[PDB]
Amino acid sequence: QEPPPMESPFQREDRNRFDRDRLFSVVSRGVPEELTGLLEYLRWNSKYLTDSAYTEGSTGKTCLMKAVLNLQDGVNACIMPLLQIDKDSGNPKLLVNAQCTDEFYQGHSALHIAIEKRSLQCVKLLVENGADVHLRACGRFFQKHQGTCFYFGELPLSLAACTKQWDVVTYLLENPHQPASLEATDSLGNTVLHALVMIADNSPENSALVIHMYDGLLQMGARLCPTVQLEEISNHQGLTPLKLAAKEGKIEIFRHILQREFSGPYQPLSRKFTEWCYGPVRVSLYDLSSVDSWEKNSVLEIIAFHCKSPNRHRMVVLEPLNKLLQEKWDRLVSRFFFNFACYLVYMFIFTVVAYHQPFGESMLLLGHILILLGGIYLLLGQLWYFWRRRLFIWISFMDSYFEILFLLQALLTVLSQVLRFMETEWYLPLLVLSLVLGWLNLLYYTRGFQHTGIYSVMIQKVILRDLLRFLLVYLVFLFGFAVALVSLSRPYRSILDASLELFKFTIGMGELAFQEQLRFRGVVLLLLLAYVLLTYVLLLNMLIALMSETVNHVADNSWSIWKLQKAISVLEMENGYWWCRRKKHREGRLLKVGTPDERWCFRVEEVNWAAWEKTLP
Amino acid sequence: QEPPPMESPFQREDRNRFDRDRLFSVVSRGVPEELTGLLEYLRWNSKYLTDSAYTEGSTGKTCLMKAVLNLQDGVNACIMPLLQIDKDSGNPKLLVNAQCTDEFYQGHSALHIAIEKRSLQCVKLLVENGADVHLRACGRFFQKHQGTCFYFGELPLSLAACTKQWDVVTYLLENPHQPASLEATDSLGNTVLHALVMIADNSPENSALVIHMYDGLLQMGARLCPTVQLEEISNHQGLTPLKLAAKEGKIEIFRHILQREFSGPYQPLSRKFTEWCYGPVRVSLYDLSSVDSWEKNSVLEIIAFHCKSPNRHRMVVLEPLNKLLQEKWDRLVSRFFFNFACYLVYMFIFTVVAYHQPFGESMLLLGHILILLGGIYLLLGQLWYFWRRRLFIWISFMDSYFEILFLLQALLTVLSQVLRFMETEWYLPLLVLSLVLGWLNLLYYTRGFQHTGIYSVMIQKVILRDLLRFLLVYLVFLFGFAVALVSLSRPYRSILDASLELFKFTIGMGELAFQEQLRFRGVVLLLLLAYVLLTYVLLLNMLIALMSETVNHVADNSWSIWKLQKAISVLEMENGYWWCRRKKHREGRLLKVGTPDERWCFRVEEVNWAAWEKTLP
Repeated sequence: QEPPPMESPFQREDRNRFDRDRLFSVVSRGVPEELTGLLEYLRWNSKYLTDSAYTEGSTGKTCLMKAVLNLQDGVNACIMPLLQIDKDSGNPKLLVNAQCTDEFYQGHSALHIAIEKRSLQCVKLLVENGADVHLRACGRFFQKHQGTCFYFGELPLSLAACTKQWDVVTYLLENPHQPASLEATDSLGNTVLHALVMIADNSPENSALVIHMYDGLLQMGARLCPTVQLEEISNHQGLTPLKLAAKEGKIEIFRHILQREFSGPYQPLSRKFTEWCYGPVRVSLYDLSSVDSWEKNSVLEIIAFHCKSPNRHRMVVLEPLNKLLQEKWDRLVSRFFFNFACYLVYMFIFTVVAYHQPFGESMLLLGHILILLGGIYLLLGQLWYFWRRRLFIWISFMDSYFEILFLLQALLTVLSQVLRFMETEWYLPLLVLSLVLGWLNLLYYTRGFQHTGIYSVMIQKVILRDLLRFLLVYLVFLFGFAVALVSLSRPYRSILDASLELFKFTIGMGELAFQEQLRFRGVVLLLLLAYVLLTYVLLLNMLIALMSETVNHVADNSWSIWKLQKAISVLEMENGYWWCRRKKHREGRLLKVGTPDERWCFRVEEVNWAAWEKTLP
Repeated sequence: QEPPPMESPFQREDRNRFDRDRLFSVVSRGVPEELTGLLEYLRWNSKYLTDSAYTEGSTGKTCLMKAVLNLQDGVNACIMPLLQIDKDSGNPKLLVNAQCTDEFYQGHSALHIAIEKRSLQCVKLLVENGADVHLRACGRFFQKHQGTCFYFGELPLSLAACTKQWDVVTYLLENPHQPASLEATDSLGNTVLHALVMIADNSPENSALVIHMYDGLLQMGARLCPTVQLEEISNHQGLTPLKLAAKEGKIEIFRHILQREFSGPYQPLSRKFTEWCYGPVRVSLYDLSSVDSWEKNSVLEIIAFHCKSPNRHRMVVLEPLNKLLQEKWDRLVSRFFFNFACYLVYMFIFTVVAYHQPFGESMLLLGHILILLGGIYLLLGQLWYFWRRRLFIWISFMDSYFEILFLLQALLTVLSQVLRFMETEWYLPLLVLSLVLGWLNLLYYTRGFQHTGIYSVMIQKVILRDLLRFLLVYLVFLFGFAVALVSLSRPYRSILDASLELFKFTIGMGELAFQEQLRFRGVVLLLLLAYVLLTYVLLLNMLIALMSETVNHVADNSWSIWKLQKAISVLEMENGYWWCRRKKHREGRLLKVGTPDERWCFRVEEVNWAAWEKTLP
């Protein structure tokens, strides 16, 4: 059963000497003179305007939403006599503080709909007669999910912020009749700034509008409550608006919240400090509070193992993240090469062991013990990895795959080794399969070099999205045709003993044996020609699918995702090995910039000829 | 350890009755009235303002850079009392002539930073009280390298030129208190015009700005010192700004310095002279001083065997270079065909020798001696080539490759011939390999024809950039799979005795022999199917890599690089054979154009309907 509308000129109301529909008609018309006589009736039968009779059936909406949803040029004259009458009624459950009691509109205020109708005088009239701005609206429609809903943080002030209402925000934020506290929050736990970073998008102009609303609100907060700082207040998720806007991966609002500058007044409420400019070069101290890797939950670790959004790589390229990333990589490239050397010597010992085994006995025993210990060490490394990042396979199936190959290579080689300790055979297929998956596994380390990295990040995503599709559309029809030909032939002794020569005939080297002894030479031939034409058809469909991506690809994204994949290396690399915990090198410099304020900053030296020339007349 | 900033509002200073920090604070505020009493203290303890106490720690920067880096609307009132006080101090090491003694800012002046702050009154105040404009600043930051640096030629005047400061250039160039000589130079050896051609780029508008600054400076030089000519002054590299801008290959500034015209006054300071115009056709005498091939270091030889920049071919197409190139090619096409005939008859004799050898003895001896002498002559030709152009393989690996094929063909055929004189065999593989590399080597001569040239320049670059990548990603995994299958099979007697049928199976003609005797039929089959899928994957990655270039290619560049490759033929062809030195034909005509001036000019007849119509109203 669908939820009813909160208002209609056609769908009146359900039910789930004046009357209720009489009151609804007289408030919907806006005439204020048929309201007379109602007060004496209300005193006569001892009833309230929020009581169960005159209210709505399922939504429970009282008459004031009907009042404010009929505002002729934003004006209704009916609200004030209703407020005066209900004040004369003497009601504990205040009509001004009415909330919609439906599940779909839980706690919805008259004030919210007054904000949505954008009549500043009606909002002023509600707040001057005893409203409350701390009435959240926690219906599931008001939350964020897929479909027809609208999330804005459930607060009247936040709803005022989402709809450009500068004047209304000012008339709410400091009126002495009910102060609208800026650091109030929602039922989800988010603040108003978290609501602004939630409602954003990736378009150039909506983002700019949210930015203008955001820094207007931040200057207003700096003027109102300078003792508290709105930037670091964390939600029920424990996130700053920086961290939350990172987690939902909105590119432009992250860019503005990272780098920004306010001169003169509002100067300590910024995260960029210019040190010296000299022609085209410019050195400015960027802030790095709560973004350095030293802290427990940085923006780096959030953008590494929490975000699910394909703009993530364009998160990374912008300063000051990439400079700090390169500094960490300059610190860690030697230990990365040490891990390279460890893996290479383990691999060469494994390849030597895989040749001569089934003074030679001494080195063979050496290789046996060394591969056993290397497998156990690599397996414990993979176990501590998956203990740490538990949900990452449901974050990035298509980026955790080298970790999967590490894990399966280690477990399969130790399974082969314990099968060697067993008497039973089939240890050689497991050993050679472990060698093959390891030999293909020597491609994560190509992450280290830019020369193979730029050339190598382009393949894996586009191949894994469609090669699996091509293989699993083809295997089913190959099975069906093999069943068909083993039915008709009844070589072709078995189904797989047909599918083998069919697959090798697709390659073309491996011949398939037609039979001229049976009468059905032409039926077999025609069936095989049908196979040929359909295989060519699905092959051409794969080709067209790839020629989509060969024109849709943009080469800047390759550089972007290569730097991102270096980041996904360097966070794990910085965390260090499981068998030796790592002292975390504190980044940035502690420095006096404000007042008795003190921040960690970080210098970069950016040069841009284009902007510097554009300065030059 | 990172070098410190030269200025900060936060990072005060290291150290590596007034005080030093007191002086720094009072000059940074700009207040001029707490400066009193300092002179008596300076006379009391007998100290100078550039002495080791009041200076900076490592940078050594004195107080005047702190003064000029705090210029309120370009104005500071603190400079004059400091200059008066230091004049009263009686200091040999003059504060006005202070230089930063750091390595990173070696010899940096106060005047340079005054120029960068663009306050003409402060620069005037420094120069009127005893500055020096011949104080170069030769820090490594001030030179040109990769990273965060800024090169402008290290001179105050050159730094004034790089930042559009017309008024400041005029106030420096002729003030009678210290003349700024225009023909001064840097520590690298470059002039101001060399700095302007160094700082340029390929964009349309930055180049135009540098052009306007350049010819403004050149007219100013023509007015100031007409006895000297700024155009031909060579640096420590021995280059004109023409030659230097060629060597760094900046396309637009080369175009303007080549063709330019000034009417009325400043007429002899130009390189284009219009002879007669007639409708759409126009004949104008271009200058060719220091660009003809007769001189020792022309722009042609520089653009042939010194430039490392992929805009080089667009250097070539523009007039008057291409007309002079075509005239030289019209002079040399007959001797080019003579070399063609020599190589063809040598090849046909070689192919005849390669058939019947291991009256017939007479012609066989004839062919033996003739191939020996042809190989020795070609080898000495290649030796004199690599004696001449020593660094060209580190200039163009991807354009010297035909010369490499010439060299290897000659040395391999003479190695085969001396192996024939030896008793020992394997001379026939060397002979047939020399024949094959020669037969593929008959493609440089396709340079001569436009019909095969336009069709043939498109292949070599795009194929050599990625075919090597495809081959060397494939060989390693082929080796790994061969090791895998010789491990599992233990045919497959050897690793190469598996890789051969794997490679021929990739072609598909050459069968590979699976084995049904061993139990691991399915493991071998599954491993081979894994090989098939990965080989198809890397093949598709190659295909997508080539479909990048099939849309990125622009057909004008083919014509451009074909004319460039004709140029790289014709310079070497004009130099002549090693065994007969060549008289260099003087180009151009000696002619009277100026006053008692006399230049070599060169006529072209250019027609352009579009510009001629655009003239027509």
